[PDB]
Amino acid sequence: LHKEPATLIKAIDGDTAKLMYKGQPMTFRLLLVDTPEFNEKYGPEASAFTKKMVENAKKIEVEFDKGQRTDKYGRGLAYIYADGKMVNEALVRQGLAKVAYVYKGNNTHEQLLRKAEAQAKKEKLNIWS
Ligand SMILES: Cc1cn([C@H]2C[C@H](OP(=O)(O)O)[C@@H](COP(=O)(O)O)O2)c(=O)[nH]c1=O
Ligand SMILES: [Ca+2]
Repeated sequence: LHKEPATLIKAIDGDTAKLMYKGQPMTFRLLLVDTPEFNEKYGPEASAFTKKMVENAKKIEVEFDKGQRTDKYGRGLAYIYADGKMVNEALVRQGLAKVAYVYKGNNTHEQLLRKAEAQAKKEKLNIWS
């Protein structure tokens, strides 16, 4: 896989954000994770985590997997990096997202994220508390 440039347009919630990519606005959904919705437990905490991460970054990048690049809603499906740190992984490592929606052919970072989840679950962080 390879990282490509994008810029933040607006934070949305724990696992979506509006980015400019190839000069067009798109809503991206984070591959291989699920955050709570804003109205659910840990929802606001996930939204705040992702917001801080993407807003404070000097450089946002998107990394598509080998499969579908957009979902049925027209959302971009990617791994999002903030100054080189993967947001997807960070959320899971903090117990603010579960590994989820692991579809065949877009699952390159699955075992990275499952290792993060195991460590969050050992620490009883957040969703795992
Ligand atoms: C993360 C992801 C979600 N989706 C679809 C599956 C779910 O369909 P349904 O809307 O029918 O439940 C939805 C979950 O996204 P949200 O967690 O943002 O709701 O997005 C994909 O198709 N591919 C993906 O990689
Ligand atoms: Ca969600």
